Amino acid sequence: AYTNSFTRGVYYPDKVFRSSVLHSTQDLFLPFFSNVTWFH
Amino acid sequence: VRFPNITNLCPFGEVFNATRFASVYAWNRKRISNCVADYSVLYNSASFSTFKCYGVSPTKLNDLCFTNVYADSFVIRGDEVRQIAPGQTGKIADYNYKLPDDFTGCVIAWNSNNLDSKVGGNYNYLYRKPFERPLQSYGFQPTNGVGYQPYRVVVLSFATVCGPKKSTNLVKNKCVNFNFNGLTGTGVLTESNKKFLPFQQFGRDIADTT
Amino acid sequence: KYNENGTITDAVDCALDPLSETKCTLKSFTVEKGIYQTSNFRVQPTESI
Ligand SMILES: *[C@@H]1O[C@H](CO)[C@@H](O)[C@H](O)[C@H]1NC(C)=O
Ligand SMILES: *[C@@H]1O[C@H](CO)[C@@H](O)[C@H](O)[C@H]1NC(C)=O
Ligand SMILES: *[C@@H]1O[C@H](CO)[C@@H](O)[C@H](O)[C@H]1NC(C)=O
Repeated sequence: AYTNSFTRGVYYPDKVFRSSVLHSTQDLFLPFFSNVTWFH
Repeated sequence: VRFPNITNLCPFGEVFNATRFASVYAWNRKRISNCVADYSVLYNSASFSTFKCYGVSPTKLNDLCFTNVYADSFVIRGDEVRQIAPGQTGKIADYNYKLPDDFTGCVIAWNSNNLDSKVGGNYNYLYRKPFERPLQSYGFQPTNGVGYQPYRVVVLSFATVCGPKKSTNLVKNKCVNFNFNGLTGTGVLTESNKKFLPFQQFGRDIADTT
Repeated sequence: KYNENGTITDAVDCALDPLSETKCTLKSFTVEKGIYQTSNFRVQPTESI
């Protein structure tokens, strides 16, 4: 059983406050629309 | 210079102010971890007969940080205290409590003539590779000479155990040289109207500037 | 995408598709009409000799 991760799996990569800005960063994130194993 | 509140210290008070100590053959080994380890008390206190460090300077202990620290705690006879050092031989150094020749740590000791010694003799302390834990007892009595007194010896063998960082007062609306946690710089500190999230420590401008 | 309050309100996965690649290259969640160079295509080796 697998489901669609959609657009979740994002977290704050650091402890830095940023506002009204688009910030580009590379870190370990869940790829969008990837498959996640679904357990009951 | 500003750092978080200096709380969460390691329990040196359970090592040096301990009610009971182990013998040298089978000494107690307490692990020191996950704290701000204040060594200024042990260094400056006049309660100790000796304070020596071999791998590090005894006055830099609050600047240094060690992965792990271990407190090897035992009672030995005064004349034999000199054996608790790297590169030594003797009844303790060879058969009871051996240190590495490349030992890094500090050896702290004080007399316990009014604590462990007993009038009829305290014979509960017995003696025979590095830190590798038949036997005879020590006749510890309050009436014997200095070299015959019991001494309480703690060896701190040397990341989660870091020295304390003392903060200064903060002055606003003036040009200062600041140090906040992990960053430094020069600027004027003023009250902001920013709303940081509970886990955010620093703010950043658009072009990667604090 | 950070809002006025320091939170992340949106995000682009820069390797999801060609439009996302464009958005990350331009560093904008919306893009104007036009043609943009975003990457480099390379045929990969399949064997080892
Ligand atoms: C895994 O993801 C692909 C899309 O990349 C999708 O076509 C496929 O059906 C998914 N697998 C499962 C078991 O859902
Ligand atoms: C032990 O307690 C005494 C209380 O008189 C204090 O002076 C000393 O600094 C303490 N040391 C430790 C390691 O707790
Ligand atoms: C910021 O938080 C305040 C509540 O303190 C709220 O009224 C405001 O709309 C928030 N701003 C944004 C951009 O979400």
